[PDB]
Amino acid sequence: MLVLGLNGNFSAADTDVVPQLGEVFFHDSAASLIRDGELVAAVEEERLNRIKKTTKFPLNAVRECLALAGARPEDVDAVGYYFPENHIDTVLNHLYTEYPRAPLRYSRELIRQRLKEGLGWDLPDEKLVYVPHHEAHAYSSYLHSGMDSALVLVLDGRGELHSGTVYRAEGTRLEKLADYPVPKSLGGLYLNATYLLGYGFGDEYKVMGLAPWGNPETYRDTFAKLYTLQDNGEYELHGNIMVPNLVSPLFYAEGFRPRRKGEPFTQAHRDFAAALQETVEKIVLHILEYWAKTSGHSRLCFGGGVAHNSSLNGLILKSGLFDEVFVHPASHDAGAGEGAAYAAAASLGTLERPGKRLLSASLGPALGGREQIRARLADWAPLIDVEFPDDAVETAAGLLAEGQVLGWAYGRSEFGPRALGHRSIVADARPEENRTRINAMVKKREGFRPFAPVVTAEAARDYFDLSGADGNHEFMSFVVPVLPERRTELGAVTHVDGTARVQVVSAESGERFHRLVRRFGELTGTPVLLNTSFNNNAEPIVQSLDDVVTSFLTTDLDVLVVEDCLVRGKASPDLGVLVPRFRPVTRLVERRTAGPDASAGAKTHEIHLDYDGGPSAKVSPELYELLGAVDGTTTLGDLAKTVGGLSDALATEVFALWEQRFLTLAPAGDIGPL
Amino acid sequence: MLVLGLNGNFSAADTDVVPQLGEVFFHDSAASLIRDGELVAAVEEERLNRIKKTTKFPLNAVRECLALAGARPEDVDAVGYYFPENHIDTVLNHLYTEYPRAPLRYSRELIRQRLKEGLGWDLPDEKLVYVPHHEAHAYSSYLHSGMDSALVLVLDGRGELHSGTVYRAEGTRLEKLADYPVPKSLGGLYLNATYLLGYGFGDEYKVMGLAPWGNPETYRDTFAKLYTLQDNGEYELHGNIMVPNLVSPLFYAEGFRPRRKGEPFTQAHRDFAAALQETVEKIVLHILEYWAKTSGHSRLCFGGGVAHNSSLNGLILKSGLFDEVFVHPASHDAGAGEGAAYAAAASLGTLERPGKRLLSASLGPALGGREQIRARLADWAPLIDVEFPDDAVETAAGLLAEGQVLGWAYGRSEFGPRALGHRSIVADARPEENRTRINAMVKKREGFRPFAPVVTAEAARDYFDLSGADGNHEFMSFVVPVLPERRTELGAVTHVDGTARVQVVSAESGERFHRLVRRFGELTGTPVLLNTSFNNNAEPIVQSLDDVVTSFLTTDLDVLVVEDCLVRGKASPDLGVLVPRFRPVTRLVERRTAGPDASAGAKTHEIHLDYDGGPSAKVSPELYELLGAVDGTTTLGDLAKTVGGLSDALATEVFALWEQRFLTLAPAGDIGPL
Ligand SMILES: COc1cc2cc(c1Cl)NC(=O)C[C@H](O)/C(C)=C/[C@H](C)[C@@H](O[C@](N)(O)OP(=O)(O)OC[C@H]1O[C@@H](n3cnc4c(N)ncnc43)[C@H](O)[C@@H]1O)CC(=O)[C@H](OC)/C=C/C=C(\C)C2
Ligand SMILES: COc1cc2cc(c1Cl)NC(=O)C[C@H](O)/C(C)=C/[C@H](C)[C@@H](OC(N)=O)CC(=O)[C@H](OC)/C=C/C=C(\C)C2
Ligand SMILES: Nc1ncnc2c1ncn2[C@@H]1O[C@H](COP(=O)(O)O)[C@@H](O)[C@H]1O
Ligand SMILES: [Fe+3]
Ligand SMILES: [Fe+3]
Repeated sequence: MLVLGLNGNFSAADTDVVPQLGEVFFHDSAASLIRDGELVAAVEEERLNRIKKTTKFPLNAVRECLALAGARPEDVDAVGYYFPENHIDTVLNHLYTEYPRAPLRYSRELIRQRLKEGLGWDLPDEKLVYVPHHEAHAYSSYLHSGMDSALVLVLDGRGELHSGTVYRAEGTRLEKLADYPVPKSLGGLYLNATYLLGYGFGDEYKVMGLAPWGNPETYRDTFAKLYTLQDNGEYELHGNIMVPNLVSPLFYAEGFRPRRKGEPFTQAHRDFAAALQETVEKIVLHILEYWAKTSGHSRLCFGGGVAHNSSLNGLILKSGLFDEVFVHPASHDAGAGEGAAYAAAASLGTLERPGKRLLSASLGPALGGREQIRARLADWAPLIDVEFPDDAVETAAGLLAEGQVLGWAYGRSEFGPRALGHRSIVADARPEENRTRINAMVKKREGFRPFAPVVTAEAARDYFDLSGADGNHEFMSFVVPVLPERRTELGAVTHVDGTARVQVVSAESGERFHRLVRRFGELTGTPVLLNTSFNNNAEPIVQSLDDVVTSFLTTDLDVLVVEDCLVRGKASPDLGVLVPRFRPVTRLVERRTAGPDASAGAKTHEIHLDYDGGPSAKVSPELYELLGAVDGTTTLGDLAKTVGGLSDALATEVFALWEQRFLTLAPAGDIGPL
Repeated sequence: MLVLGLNGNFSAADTDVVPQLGEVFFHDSAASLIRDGELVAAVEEERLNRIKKTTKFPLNAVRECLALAGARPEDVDAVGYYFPENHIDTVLNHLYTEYPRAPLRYSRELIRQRLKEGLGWDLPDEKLVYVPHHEAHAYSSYLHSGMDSALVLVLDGRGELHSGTVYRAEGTRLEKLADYPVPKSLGGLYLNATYLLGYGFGDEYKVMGLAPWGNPETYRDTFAKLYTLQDNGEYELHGNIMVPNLVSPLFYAEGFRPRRKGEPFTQAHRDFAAALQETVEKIVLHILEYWAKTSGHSRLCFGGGVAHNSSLNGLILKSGLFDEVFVHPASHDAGAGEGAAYAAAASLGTLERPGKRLLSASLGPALGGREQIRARLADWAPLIDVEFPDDAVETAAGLLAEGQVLGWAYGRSEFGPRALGHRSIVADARPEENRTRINAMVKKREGFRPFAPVVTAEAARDYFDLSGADGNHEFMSFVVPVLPERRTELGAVTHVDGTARVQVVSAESGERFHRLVRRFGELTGTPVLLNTSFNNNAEPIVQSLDDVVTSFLTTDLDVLVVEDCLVRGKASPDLGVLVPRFRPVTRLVERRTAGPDASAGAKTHEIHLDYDGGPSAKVSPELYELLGAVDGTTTLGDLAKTVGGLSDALATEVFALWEQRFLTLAPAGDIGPL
């Protein structure tokens, strides 16, 4: 029994179903493969097309999933989609009324077109199953819990009719208990408030991280105007008819001005975040307290995008409402896609289920075999120096104790937003200066941002306060207090309020990552490491070996440990041996506006990526003429000939374009099949 | 007292407040001037910046209005803006939260800045008066009716808080009787339905045009699901949580699918438009039946953009609910901008009321003086031939009876959407072929819509059924039955139901134009002409002299009468003397897209207009090189020399671009200070 789990929109690699399709119209595209109830493969399309939280159809991810499972498309019994058919089709239909050129292709046609043109797979109509959205979330969250009965809570932006559903799960049966309509959405509330801090969709956990720096008292009475707790677990949010945003009109009237990009985070900003955080905590806990005592369950599964609010999860844990809590590593809409497969397998036959609580998120493609990895690292030889230690884990521990910041890339990539020892960046967790530098030099982001620790399972309760319910900590789902006599020891990973979004790694969770953390602690006294996602500010988590090295070279990381190979930057790297390649979304433009006295303006030259919210950059005329000659095979050095050779001026410009990922730079060839 | 009335957004000429600012965000920019209670001058900014229904700050409109009154900016006693401050500032705030790079400038600052920069006008805060939107509409509609008391009804898409408001008006006193909340919007219902017909904002008149071709019984039980008539002149529209459109989800669920660009109108589309129109007729007559009885009033003013529904107005006339009915020539938001002037004067000093009933929309800038116009037509010599008849109206009547189709440009331009004898295209109205001949050829549009008759006040009732109430017909506000006997006589101007959007011209509403239609009737026994707006498919009604000549040369009209001059296109006109200039929104682009095997793809060259819904055209490499060298002074022929001279190929390419108004082409210099 082999079932595919789908979610996302239906856009091709180089265009969107409608021009400039908005970034929130079916986001976080992914594919999941379940076999005999076990999740054997899952990857988000963002990892393969390098567009954070992409809406494009997860074609690549279906191809990679089938590969990991050793299956051909003809082997797939059923395909599940994470939304009912009428609903996605009504929203497609709306987009078409706004774009009269766009042909009327609805989701069934478009799914079948993409699979057949992209994989040579005529999918039979009888094998395509559409699924209620919060039902898909529920299966995902609950089946992987290792629990045979639980209260299941789903909160996200919105399914087809509800912003929240409450379920009773017993064995493999889900039974709806309650639902909350769309205009009461808490993910809608959080995203609306996020826009006031100069952020956008995808940034909600940055706002979460800012919250502890603020005082929730300043704006408590203001947020109080926007919601009302009612009897028997109910609540309302209070809308307006001015703008499609629940928060900004009231705050404007009270003198709050939205932050601008580039501007610092004032104390009123920090307090806004703090009150918003408190608001959602008050509502969800109000919900949960009710349905805890009403349904009689002592175990909770929390899912939906809101369950990535690890601060909220830490409060649920410490509330005494439950004895166990479980959160899926992908509780946002990629997880809903996985659950759509369970639900599809349920409607065509009986539901085979996992036999154990999900402990590892390490479910995407791998980096490659030993010999193809050595072969590809030889292709980067003009740019990198490679050592091959006897015991790479032992070496890396030593380098981490010496204050090196390491890139760490092993095995299959993590499903979901957190990195957990397979696409990580790690450093000594003890020096407070490691927070300030890794924020400013490495990940190149805001100074208030916290960093998450990983601790061995054996030493966890030596450092953190895991008391209360038993939560799963293999995926940094819970914010947890650092024990007060440890907060100075752990300067980098102890947040401003003495909490940390902790990861407890074990031999069973991640044998190798646990070996590294164990040895570091043998060497230093402190079995705890800083562990942040391996990606710069312009890309999702690195996936392939070429992704890893590109990110290593364009980030200020000291050394890279990839599959037992020690990689370091060469002194004088040779950029010219790299082969430029346009992304399907790369565009080159020469533009002239109007000028003085109705003249033509002076030429300018930009490179930009053709999706909603994609970056832009001015380029020099020499670089513009170079990039126009890109054939995907000529190296950068021979391309530069046509503009008088790769000057140092040109290399630096290319390099900065490379950092922002406007086009692929990587040696000739590729690593090959895996 | 001198009061300026403003409406529209705050964008400058070349950019918008936020990038690609939606075309519905405070549209139909305009400026009006009142002095001692009289409307001295009013021009929509669309005529001056040449963008249909523009949202941009009406700076040119204000320069034109001040000069028309012989006034410095400093002379003005108050400025009135057609929306409350906190509402426009809350919408601006919402735009700013979605574009975190936009500086936080709200309306009071933006208004002062556009005036300080654009007119050197240091506007003191004391003088800026924001106005309730539906109050603005009502003042405009009622003070020009020449009525001394009336029931005032405003229906539009929405103001700050309502979509419909009912007023009692006595002299200068406005008293509010009733409101209808935003989600009951009939403008909204209408505009929603228009998107299902392949059309968009500003195409509502076309949907009205199509509805008689259709049978409302088909989709009548369907629309009945979307609304309910309730007691006491109340109605409910029934929404949905699927999409921001009232109509599309339910119609998708029954198999109605929207038409696409360039698709012919099917019988389903025809019937849809018929049921839509019947519905808003039902609801609006249900509102009016109640408020006519409850207020007891015999007179009705009607305003807000829904009042530009000529067919609905005709049902109000033919209902026996009122004696008089009045509709202002600019009942859409440009009229709310004038009414904002009046309300500012009332809030400050006292409100001086306009003398009599408005009879003439001729309120814009004029073409120029006889010496100026003659001189500028001399600059146009390489392209036209000019006769100076002794009696132009006399000659023009002859050609009309001979069968020529005439451009007719006199005096000041009409305020509001209808051309009424000052920027018109006139023709014999008797031959049915004249429909397709003028629509589907010279103006290059669509021919399902009949044309509009202008009849003399004297013969008016010998041709049309003006019975029922006493409506004002000086602005084509009412659709009325064509008398059955004259139906065959008037083939060009009579619909499938026998009705006609009637202009009734009198010696007092417009002298020159009355003489013209009388004389034509003495020469033919039919004192009815066809009257359409002087504009092709890519422009609003022409304004300037150069506007009028440009439009004549890029359409297939036979003759042009402009201020007693008879203008025809030369045998071989010399394009090369024209000086091309960029419009502030013109962009010239060389694009390269992604290509096969990750290469740099296709080098296309494009000209486009940078605004929401602006046209785009591909250009040849030679045009690209030519256009990029436009400097605002050098002629087209001299510019063409840098690419081998103005071939017939290039001149056709350039001409086709001129038809679509990507550029200004006109002789060197201007007409001068008008
Ligand atoms: C993302 O962010 C937001 C999004 C939205 C709202 C908001 C935000 Cl923040 N929030 C806000 O607050 C908006 C603010 O308020 C505003 C822009 C107000 C503008 C000034 C106002 O336009 C007015 N005042 O209605 O203009 P008017 O000329 O008098 O009439 C025009 C009407 O008349 C009908 N109509 C004409 N001709 C005929 C005929 N021949 N037959 C039958 N119907 C006809 C037309 O069909 C049309 O509906 C509102 C309006 O309608 C817009 O649609 C044009 C609404 C569009 C809906 C939205 C933008 C969703
Ligand atoms: C202009 O057209 C619109 C606009 C809007 C709504 C709709 C339509 Cl048509 N109507 C819909 O039905 C949208 C549909 O359901 C979608 C896209 C569901 C996705 C999978 C949601 O993803 C989840 N599961 O959270 C996305 C969100 O909620 C998101 O916040 C991330 C908030 C979005 C608010 C929006 C997009 C306002
Ligand atoms: N850390 C967070 N806190 C609160 N809400 C969040 C958080 N992350 C995502 N969301 C909301 O979850 C919604 C998306 O959920 P989903 O459909 O599962 O992808 C959006 O409304 C997000 O704003
Ligand atoms: Fe969801
Ligand atoms: Fe209006």
